[PDB]
Amino acid sequence: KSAVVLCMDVGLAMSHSNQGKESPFEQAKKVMMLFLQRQVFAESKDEIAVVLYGTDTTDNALAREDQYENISVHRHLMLPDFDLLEQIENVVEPGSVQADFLDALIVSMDLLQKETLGKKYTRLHIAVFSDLSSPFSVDQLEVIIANLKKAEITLQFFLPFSVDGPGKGLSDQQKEGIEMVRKIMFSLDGEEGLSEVFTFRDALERLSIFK
Amino acid sequence: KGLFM
Repeated sequence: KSAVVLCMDVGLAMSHSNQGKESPFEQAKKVMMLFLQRQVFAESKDEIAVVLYGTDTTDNALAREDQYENISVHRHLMLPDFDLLEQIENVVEPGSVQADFLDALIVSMDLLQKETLGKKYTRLHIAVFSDLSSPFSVDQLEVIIANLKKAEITLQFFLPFSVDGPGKGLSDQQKEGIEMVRKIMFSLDGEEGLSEVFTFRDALERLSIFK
Repeated sequence: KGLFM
């Protein structure tokens, strides 16, 4: 069995819809739902946790004073189930704030470290869903990268654009986020790491097996 | 890999 954290940006900017089209939030939710549906249908043994960042509430083991705010553990590590599908589909909504992505990653790693203690997992994995529109502190990257490698946690990113034609009007913050994603994934697995960054559209096409 | 595992 594996352990997977779905680390989903639900911050305010995720709710923006281009001309009524689907917002990044709805696109990310659809990818998460297709993944969870396949896991449940197959009776997979993998355990799935869900961390949301950008929530109006704060609920996580690291939260103190003004640290790790607006990050919430929606589902601790366990088998996915029909309750989770209903919650992701019909309960989870966008927040009205932004949270720091790297703090959400730290919360996700800490959750995996704590909740896999004394258990046997083949792999530990974190999947990030975001549009990279909000700021983060680049200095804490060194510790995060080191801890990911020590813990043998692998990463995937799911975005509304490629990390490599017509430009998409990306903000300077989104471009900085792109550089951060490339830095993390390259440190973790070189050039192959960069191929673990996907668009929502590509992921939906791969995962849309129920029709 | 990952979610496509």
